[PDB]
Amino acid sequence: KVFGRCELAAAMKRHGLDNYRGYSLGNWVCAAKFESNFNTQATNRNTDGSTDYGILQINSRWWCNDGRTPGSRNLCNIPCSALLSSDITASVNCAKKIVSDGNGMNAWVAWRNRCKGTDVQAWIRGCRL
Ligand SMILES: [Cl-]
Ligand code: NA
Repeated sequence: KVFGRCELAAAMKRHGLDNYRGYSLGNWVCAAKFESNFNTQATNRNTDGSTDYGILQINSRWWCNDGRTPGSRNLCNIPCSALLSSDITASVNCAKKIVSDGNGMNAWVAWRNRCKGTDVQAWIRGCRL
């Protein structure tokens, strides 16, 4: 599923991301935009052989199991494929664990490089929330 901006803002809000560990909703929408262009089915491979999955590009090296990342961890206890669902629940729940691990949203490179320090509220402007 390719989410619209406000559609996604509302789904994330419903799933408890607004102000989760101090990150306003705009932060999450912005990250999703630049990580996956709002596409739940996004996948990208990394040099180390790991793969990033879903709307928030969660990495198989530590968070999910894809059966092809030797030596990896599965800290969200889920198959990576679950992160590709049109239902963002698994992605959100795992993201909550990631953002809570000490490094905040810096775990998401696109967030750090394209959202951090910007006017992220612009991403939810005009949306009915
Ligand atoms: Cl933080
Ligand atoms: Na893994």
